[PDB]
Amino acid sequence: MFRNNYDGDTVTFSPTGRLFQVEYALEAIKQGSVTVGLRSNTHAVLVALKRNADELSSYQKKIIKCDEHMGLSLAGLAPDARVLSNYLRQQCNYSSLVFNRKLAVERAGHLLCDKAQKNTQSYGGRPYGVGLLIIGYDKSGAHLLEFQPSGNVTELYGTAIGARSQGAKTYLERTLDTFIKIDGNPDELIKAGVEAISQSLRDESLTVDNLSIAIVGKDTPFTIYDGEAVAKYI
Amino acid sequence: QVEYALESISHAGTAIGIMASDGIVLAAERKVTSTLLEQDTSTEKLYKLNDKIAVAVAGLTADAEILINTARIHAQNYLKTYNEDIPVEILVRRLSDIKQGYTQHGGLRPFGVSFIYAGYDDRYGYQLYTSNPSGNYTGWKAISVGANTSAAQTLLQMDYKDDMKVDDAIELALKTLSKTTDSSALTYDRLEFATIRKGANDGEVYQKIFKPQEIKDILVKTGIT
Amino acid sequence: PSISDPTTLLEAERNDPDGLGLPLKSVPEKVDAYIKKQFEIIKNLEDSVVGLNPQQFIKTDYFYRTSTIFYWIKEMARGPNKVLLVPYLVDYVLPFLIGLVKHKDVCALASLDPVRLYAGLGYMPIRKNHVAAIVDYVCSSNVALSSNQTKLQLAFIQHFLSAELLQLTEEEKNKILEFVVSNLYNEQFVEVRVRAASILSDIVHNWKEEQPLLSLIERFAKGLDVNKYTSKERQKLSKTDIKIHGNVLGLGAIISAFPYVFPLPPWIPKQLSNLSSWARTSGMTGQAAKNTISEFKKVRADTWKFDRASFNTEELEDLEGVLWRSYYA
Amino acid sequence: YDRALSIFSPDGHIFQVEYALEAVKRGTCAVGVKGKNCVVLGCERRSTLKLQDTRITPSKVSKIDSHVVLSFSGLNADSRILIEKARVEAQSHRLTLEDPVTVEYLTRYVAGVQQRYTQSGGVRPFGVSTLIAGFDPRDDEPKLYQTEPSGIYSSWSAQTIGRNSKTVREFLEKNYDRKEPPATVEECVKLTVRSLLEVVQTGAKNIEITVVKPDSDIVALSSEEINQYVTQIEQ
Amino acid sequence: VYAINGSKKDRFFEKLVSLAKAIETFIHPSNNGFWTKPNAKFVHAFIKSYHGRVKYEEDICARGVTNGICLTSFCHEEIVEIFLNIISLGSQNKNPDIANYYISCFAYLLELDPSNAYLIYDKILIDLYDTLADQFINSRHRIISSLKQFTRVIRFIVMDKLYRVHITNVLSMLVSKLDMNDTNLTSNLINGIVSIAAFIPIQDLTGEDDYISFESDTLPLVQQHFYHIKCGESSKTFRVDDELLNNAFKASTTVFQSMLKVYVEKIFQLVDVDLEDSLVTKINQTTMILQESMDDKIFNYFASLLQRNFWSNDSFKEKDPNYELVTIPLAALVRRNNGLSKELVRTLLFHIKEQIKRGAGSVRSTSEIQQRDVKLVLYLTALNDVLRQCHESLLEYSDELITFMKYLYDNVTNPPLDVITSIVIHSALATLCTTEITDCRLFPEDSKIPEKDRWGGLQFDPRRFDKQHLSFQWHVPSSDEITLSISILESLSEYCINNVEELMKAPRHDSEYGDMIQKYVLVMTHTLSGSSLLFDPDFNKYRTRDLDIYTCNYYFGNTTEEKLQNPQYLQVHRVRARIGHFFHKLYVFLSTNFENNTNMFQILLHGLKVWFTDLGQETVFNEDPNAFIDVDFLENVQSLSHVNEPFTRTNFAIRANSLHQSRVLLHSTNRKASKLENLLLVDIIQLATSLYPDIYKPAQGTLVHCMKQLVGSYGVVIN
Amino acid sequence: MFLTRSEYDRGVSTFSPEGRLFQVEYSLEAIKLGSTAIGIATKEGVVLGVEKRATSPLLESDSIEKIVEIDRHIGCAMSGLTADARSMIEHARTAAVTHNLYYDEDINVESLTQSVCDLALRFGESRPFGVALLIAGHDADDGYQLFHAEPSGTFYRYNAKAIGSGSEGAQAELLNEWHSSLTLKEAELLVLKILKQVMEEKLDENNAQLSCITKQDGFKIYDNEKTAELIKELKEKEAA
Repeated sequence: MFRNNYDGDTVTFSPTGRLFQVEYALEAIKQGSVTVGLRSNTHAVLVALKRNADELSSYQKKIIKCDEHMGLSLAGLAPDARVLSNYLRQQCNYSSLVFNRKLAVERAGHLLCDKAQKNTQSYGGRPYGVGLLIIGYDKSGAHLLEFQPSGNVTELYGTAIGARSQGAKTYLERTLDTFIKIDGNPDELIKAGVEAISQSLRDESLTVDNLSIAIVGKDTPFTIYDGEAVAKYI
Repeated sequence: QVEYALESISHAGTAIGIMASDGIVLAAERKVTSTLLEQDTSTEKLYKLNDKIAVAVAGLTADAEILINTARIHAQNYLKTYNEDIPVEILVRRLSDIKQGYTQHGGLRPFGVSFIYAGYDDRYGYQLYTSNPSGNYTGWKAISVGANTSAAQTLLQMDYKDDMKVDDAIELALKTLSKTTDSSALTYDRLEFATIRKGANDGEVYQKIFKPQEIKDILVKTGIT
Repeated sequence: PSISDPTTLLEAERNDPDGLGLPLKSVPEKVDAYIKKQFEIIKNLEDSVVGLNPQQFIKTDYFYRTSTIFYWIKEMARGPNKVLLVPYLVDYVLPFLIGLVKHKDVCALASLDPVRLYAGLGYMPIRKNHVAAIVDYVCSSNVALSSNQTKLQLAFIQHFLSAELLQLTEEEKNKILEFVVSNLYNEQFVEVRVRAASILSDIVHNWKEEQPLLSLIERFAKGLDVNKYTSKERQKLSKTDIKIHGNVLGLGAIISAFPYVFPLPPWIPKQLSNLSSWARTSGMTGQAAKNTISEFKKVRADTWKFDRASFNTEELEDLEGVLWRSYYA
Repeated sequence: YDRALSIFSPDGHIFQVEYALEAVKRGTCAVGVKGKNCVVLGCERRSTLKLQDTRITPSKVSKIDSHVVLSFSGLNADSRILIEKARVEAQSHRLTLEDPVTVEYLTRYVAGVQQRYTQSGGVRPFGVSTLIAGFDPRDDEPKLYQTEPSGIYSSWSAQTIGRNSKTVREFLEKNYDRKEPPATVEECVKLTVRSLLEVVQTGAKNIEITVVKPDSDIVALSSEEINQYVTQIEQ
Repeated sequence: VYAINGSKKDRFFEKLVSLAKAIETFIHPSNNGFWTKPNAKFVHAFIKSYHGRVKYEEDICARGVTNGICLTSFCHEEIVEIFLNIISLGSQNKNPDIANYYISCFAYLLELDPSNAYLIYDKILIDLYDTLADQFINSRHRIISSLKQFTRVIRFIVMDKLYRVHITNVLSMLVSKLDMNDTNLTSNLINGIVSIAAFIPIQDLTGEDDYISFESDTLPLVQQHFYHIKCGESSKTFRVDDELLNNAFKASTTVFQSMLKVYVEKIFQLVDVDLEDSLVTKINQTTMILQESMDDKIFNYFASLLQRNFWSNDSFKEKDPNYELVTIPLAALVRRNNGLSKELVRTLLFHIKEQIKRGAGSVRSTSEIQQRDVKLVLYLTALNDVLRQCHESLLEYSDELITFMKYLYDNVTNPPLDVITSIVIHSALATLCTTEITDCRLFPEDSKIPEKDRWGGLQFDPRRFDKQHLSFQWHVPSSDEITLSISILESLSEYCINNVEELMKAPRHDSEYGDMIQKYVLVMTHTLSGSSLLFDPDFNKYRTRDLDIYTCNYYFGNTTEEKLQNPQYLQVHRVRARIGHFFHKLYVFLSTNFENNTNMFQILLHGLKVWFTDLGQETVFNEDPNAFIDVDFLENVQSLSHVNEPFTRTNFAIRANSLHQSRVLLHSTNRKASKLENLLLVDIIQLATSLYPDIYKPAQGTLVHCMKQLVGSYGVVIN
Repeated sequence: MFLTRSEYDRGVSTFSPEGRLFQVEYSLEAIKLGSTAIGIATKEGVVLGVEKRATSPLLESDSIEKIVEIDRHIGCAMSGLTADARSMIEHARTAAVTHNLYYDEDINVESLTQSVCDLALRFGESRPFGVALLIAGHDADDGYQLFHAEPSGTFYRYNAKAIGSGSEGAQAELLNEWHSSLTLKEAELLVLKILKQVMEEKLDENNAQLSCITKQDGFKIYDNEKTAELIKELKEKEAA
């Protein structure tokens, strides 16, 4: 009954200045399970609800370590999160051996924007269909970034991405003055994130394997908790 | 999945090969063409491969001349390699395999041509063969390709005798063409003619690709005016 | 049909109660007994095969008779002969294909396609008298068929219903409805429920009155009302309970029967909001709900700009997470 | 009748070779049977046009090496390229490893070229099958194999690739038994004879049959021996 | 479609709703396959055949009593409720011929007058306002299908007191939206514009109501009505005073002079565009139908606007402009008003003299009109087109035109221009001897009184057939116009006769000698055509009670004594004998001196075709686009399948014109050859036997035309 | 029967308005159409079973093999043996031998599963590639493992998985029957029980092939005689 003429390729513009194929790639982020990130001045936290195919299945990986001081999460598409995350690992290793620095998390953001925008501009290719929440620590302090498949990245105190994220996002916006003052205490920042993700589970319930958590900042390397390690946060 | 290339050759004028008990006889007919298109050229019907082998062609000269030159190169290379000239069977198989490849490989097109390879070598004696776009080839006592193939093969079948002399094969080729001619008379300028025979008297292979006057002389032997 | 007079022909054409008349072609009574005697010989021979593997079966007289009668049915099912084959589709030809469908590896060693021949017989030139007998036979559960034997019968109701749509009477269509609805609750077989739901959508698409529809919606929605269960309870139920599974499959068949109605009926948003609570549950019941919502959204992507006015923000948000595939982390 | 809900293309994919496999049925009958101590291949001869020259016509049955033979149904032009590839590979093995090519390696390599002409996409598969048979070096077990345009290959106690080769296969299944096969070449030949005289597109020019025996004893039966083997009972 | 029962209908309609419920999913645009064409043709035939049954019943009912099997109002309402969604889906199809089947269904449903008809109008206005507001910008098929849907139903929207208030807002929005890049959208907008114009009078209906204005009267009733129906409510709920509604209608009509300025500005932009002969022809037809729909007040405005833009423009800069888009509109002005021609004909020939003195046509090329020749070609094609419509107004400036024609045949000799410049005599002589329609107006002469409620052009009003509505003035050649036609014909023909004989010494092949011969010969061919209505197929029979059925208007006589007793009759035939003997003399000259000159024998063969074929009739320039409205085009806009002649006055006028043109062409030209025809036939047979393709192909085409004209000619040709 | 098509169907590398790649979804459901394969993982071994097509008595052996060895430690099962299955297997074989000669150590089963998925993302060198695989093996880090490798170039680890003919009711009986406590014998009986139910109740050594991975023998396909005594052990154990 309708026939969009301007959404067939990533290189077409709509008569109104829209890149529909990049908007449909943002609609792909709302296909994956919820993830939350939040930060204070000393720490930054990711928390993710992991899905499975069946009760006999293992759980799908949501959180990836890119270096000892940063890593990300992946709502929407799983295989598009490994192409970006592999490149982000390469660029961290390269920054260590070429410059003797840890990659700055802002610098990592620009490198993702660069890689993503190229796919948005060229024929035959498709904009990424994955949303990354990147957390890290560097000389400027603790950081959280939201990467969007159009080629854009945003500095945030906290956010949520994936299916039914508006609940967690609305809780973070209401709780902001509280979780940004959680300094020198990592467990309360994890609990504030796990309470935020609990607002997106509409009737559902966390379990050791259905929940994954990660933290970075100050004296703490990037660590991932899932399985029995999340038992004290349920 | 090549039958359109076999349709292509059916229009392309006519070539007759007839094998005697003591030789072979190639005849072919040039299509009538524009007054100003040049005739004195390299693109004809009856070509050659070596002093023992000749070909007549149906289908386009642009596909013929590449294979004719490949055959000349391969025959020169064989004579250079062994100091005894290439067998007719190895020439037609070598040319049958090149042609098969360009038909099965979808990065290439089937050669729209079909040559009648006449020859002599001592492993099998005089050898008359036909090859076509599919890359298959067959040995014959007589054969024809191109225009009027069907009508010519009936007249070949009802007159051909296994014991016949080369001179009887001259008559049979000329009389077949004068039976199945598209023009209501036959003339030396439309006719290309060749023979492969046992020397002047001694053991050598003697080709003749006939000049226009020798063609006039065999036409006035054979009662075609 | 060689009649002695044109006037006797006309009187026999008049004498049909429906309004039609003496069929174009019919098998004489000696040939009739012969054709039927071939199927009875096959039935008596069934005890000669009961113990044995496919290669031995392929050596039997019963297989040779079965192969000959298979080929005879297949030639009769082409061209002019279907009118001489329709009458036998109650106790001879159509039943010979349900038995032969059970011998899967014999139908691989021999090139026999009883599944394809049977489903294709749904498009035969059947007539009023034969429609009722076909419906009564097809709607009889009492044969105790296996998962695919009763799923080939289900597939034969889909092609027949679409061949005889606008011929089938309301009692015949009600027998077809209650048969496919009884198969939504099939206690042995998971895929027979899923195949029956697809034919309920097919029945429900051709309903033009709201009282039948609101009654079906209540039959299915009554047995899945989301407030009655705890979360872990609703989850363990969705791995185990055939009635809620059949209810969720049935409610989804009704919603799938409405692909393109432009001003979205207000009952669709409401019933989707009951299925979306089941879509969060992982088991056999949760897949049916996820699949319903996904297929709805796929056909509504053309008009979603206008359809999303018919839902709340909470209701739209509850349609989001349905597409559980390996590559959507 | 897999329309279902008027569904089309729900898998989004296709794979197809079978146009080539149909030509492999159209073509001349080719049948092979093991004995206890032999393998016999027999192949149908095509009727020859009035003006052909027979002196140079290939035997259809084709030696690759003194212990190994190949025969085929399918396109003759394609079959030459496989026979030529099998002959250069057999010479290449025999040179480079100082021992004759094993029958299964030859079949694995012939299957290797039919696999590559399936996989590469820029070419069609060869319109032909192979009947590869013989004996390994220093062995007297008879060995008999097929390849198909798909690049699938298989081992057979008897086999027949042709248009009317479904009734040959039924006659072979009716009379062959792997508990007690036709032992002597006499029985083995007479059974490929009975196969070929049933359903081949026969005439006054009929069938070419070749016995292979162990230790490179490869022999085409004479046009008299294929007639001497016509021993009958009729009523 | 003949099984329904008007008084027992419910079980039939219950089956028909169940058919539509089964079918709906096979009609939806994303579901294409083998069923699409079956369904589109089924839905069209069902609605069309139901309409034909209703009109058969309405005709029987009007001479007596309703039988009770007859379809009632309730059946027409059921047909809309069943099929409206089927038509709404099938009109969005990816195949455009499929979509046209469903779009033509709206017209049958709306002619049934169901109480449901508001559903169809509301559907079409909402889509149309959403396209013109660019709400479907991403979705091209909506724009095209909505324009097609509206185009189909304008003639019914125009008749309804509520929906008629929208039409000049739509006409204004359509005209503003004409593109120079989107020839497909422009074609569909031009379909809308011509459909509005054919039914509506382009007239201001405001009396002394000076307080009302399009904005604040029409628009406030088009913003309230559109907002009401867009928020899901129906037109049946929309209540307003008849007084606010009639003020909104009267104020709708005051906007027409603004629309026409934008239209002329789009017409002068379209001159620069790479269009197609069919779209150019359609754009001319809509410009002429706009003009025939104007009152004299709006026409007198439009004429000055067009004439002003024709002199003051930036619009002929491209290689090969669409001159017709401006020059056919000027010729159409002069068909409506002869009083415009004297100034427009003296301003054109002044500008031709200016361009010829400034050097246009001084540089030779056979293949092209050069960039410096473009303005000369504009003013000459404008002159050719205007002169064709001058009639009795040529009598004021006849001598000035004849001395200008001589100047033009002295001064310009570029071979591409000789054809354009020789059409000047054809147009002059042709307008002096032709009988044809002058007046095609929607309403005559600013006259009669059919009320101000005539948004429809009487199409359905039973008073369309009236003698005081269909009293067309026509054009009947005067005796002064006939004394001028003969003076032009013998002056120019004798002129070129003394030019080519003073220059027939075969001096050399100058490449400019050949062009002067070709020119004076082309002028001799443009005088035979044009003056052709004066000639007579029978002249040779009447040497030194015969019955015609197809008797056209001749100005010499219908009986042989009536025409022999006029000396003007002999004189006309005498000139055609003198021209015919000249082509035989020219043939022996070009045969003896200029063999192989293909262009000179081609021009001679076209002259011989005209001399053989154009007796009492004209069969070249007969079927190219001209400044009359196209009978096949207006009949496609106005024809209804089961309605008797649902036509406006323009269409009745051009149908009476087409009857006259049919009576002229159906007159026999077969004759017994005259010694000069035998001589020229034998010259044509030798040219058909020529060995240059470019001579023999035209000469064989001329030979087959000659064999239709002469009895026994096959025997002569084969001999 | 009605029609439910969409304007974004058959869109290659193209997102629909929902963010869906329908080509990879379509490829991922064609896994329902092939021959049935079943995997059971236990603390004692991984068992792979497949339905075999019936063959002529004259067929002595064939190179159709739906269960294949990748390495001593790793075995694999298909529902179809297209050219793409062959391509994935000979890539997995070349990946195993290259890791062996680089680290002097056996490839982890996850890392080999990842490698065949990377081949499907590369398309050899948003398209799907090839066919569903069950991949079974043992390594010293993550023990006995069973993976479903998918035409999408993505995968999951399962405790038990069915693919091919029978999908809804095939995995329904496996999740009902699987224990952490299964012995290897009990897992073999369970794959034979499942195979019997999907095959419309037929079971011979001529239509069921079994294999297992253990540390001690590695990957082995069972002889017809070994599967025949296992089928008799099923036939008596259900009748008891």
